[PDB]
Amino acid sequence: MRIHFILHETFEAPGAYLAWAALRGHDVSMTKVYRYEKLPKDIDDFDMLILMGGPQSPSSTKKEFPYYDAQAEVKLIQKAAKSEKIIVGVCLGAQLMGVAYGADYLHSPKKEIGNYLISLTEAGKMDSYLSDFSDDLLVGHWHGDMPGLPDKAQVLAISQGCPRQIIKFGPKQYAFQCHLEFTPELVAALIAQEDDLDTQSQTETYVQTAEEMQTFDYSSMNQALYSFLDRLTE
Repeated sequence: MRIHFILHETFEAPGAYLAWAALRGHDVSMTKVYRYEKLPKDIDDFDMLILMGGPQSPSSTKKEFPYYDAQAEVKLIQKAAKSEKIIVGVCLGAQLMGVAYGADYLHSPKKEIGNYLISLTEAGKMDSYLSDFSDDLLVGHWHGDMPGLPDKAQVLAISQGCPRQIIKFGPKQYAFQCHLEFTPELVAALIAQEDDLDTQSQTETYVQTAEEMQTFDYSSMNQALYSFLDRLTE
């Protein structure tokens, strides 16, 4: 019901997570750390915590991003977990969850930017909250890194480029390295930020073109996401 977002840049938007939260009638708050907004001090003001992506890494320094405090975000995840809050972390958000749960983050075998299949693991095929995901699904991607896997965490999905797409850290604490929340306008903003998506498009296996991404139809990923959030919170 009270859902709090942590946002790390204008181009790392909540997209469909926010839309879902609006349609289902939930009570949204946000922290826009890039606006030097202060992280919540109490886990008491929210029921669920969704941390979105970001150009930073979990180890980025305040000399690079003077408003960003990865340590504080990690502690906030741990406080939240320790009270059995629902948590979801996306790209950078998924990597801070890794750190919070005892594993440091890694570089991805392949970097991925565009819309690619992810594929359920065995553990994935057994997760209640993913019932509405076909075994293979085309979803969004925009990373170079991926999350640490602590021993108690399960991988629920992989792609060809990256072996850790979705991870279950806890009974109600999930991480998506990939982006199901994309829409054409979010993807517009990401393209505007990307230096040389052109060159990377041919030089690299798993980078698509501005045109490929921009024309793509995102309604199925949004919709798969909705089924996950609905199930996670029911």
